[PDB]
Amino acid sequence: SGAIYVGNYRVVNRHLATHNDWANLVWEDSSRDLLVSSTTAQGCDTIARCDCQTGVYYCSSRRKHYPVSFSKPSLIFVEASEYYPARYQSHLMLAVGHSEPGDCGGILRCQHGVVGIVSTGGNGLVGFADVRDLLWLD
Ligand SMILES: CCCSc1cccc(OC)c1NC(=O)N1CCC[C@H](C(N)=O)C1
Ligand SMILES: [Zn+2]
Repeated sequence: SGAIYVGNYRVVNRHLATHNDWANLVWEDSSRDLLVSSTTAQGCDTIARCDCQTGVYYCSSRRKHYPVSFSKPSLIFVEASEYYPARYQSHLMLAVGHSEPGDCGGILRCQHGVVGIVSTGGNGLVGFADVRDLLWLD
């Protein structure tokens, strides 16, 4: 679990959005596993506007932050799960690092701010949904 709170927006993994997120929907994209909902209070986060490929992410299954080198946002095949059919997920960045089901929503940050959130993983990999191209969040 986890979310980004910026301005009057809450960014979450689309597959973990709540009834409240859908009732206050701003934008969603199943191909990116992202959903943004509106909030009444001002958020705590700021968004990176950069091309960093190194950063640090929070891994809830280890209660720890890990440094990572991650690929540029791209279209990557993601196998079927209880949440989605087998498909290509766009704007996804992969890295070698631990992750397991439950780690989605953990934030990835570089020196400039929030880069994205954990969205996929497996066998020593962790995938992050990029949010740096969503300029309207600011
Ligand atoms: C219960 C799923 C076990 S596979 C796994 C194994 C290790 C880490 C994992 O995520 C952090 C995952 N989970 C996973 O990749 N997805 C399941 C939820 C929806 C994700 C998506 N964006 O399509 C894909
Ligand atoms: Zn950066």
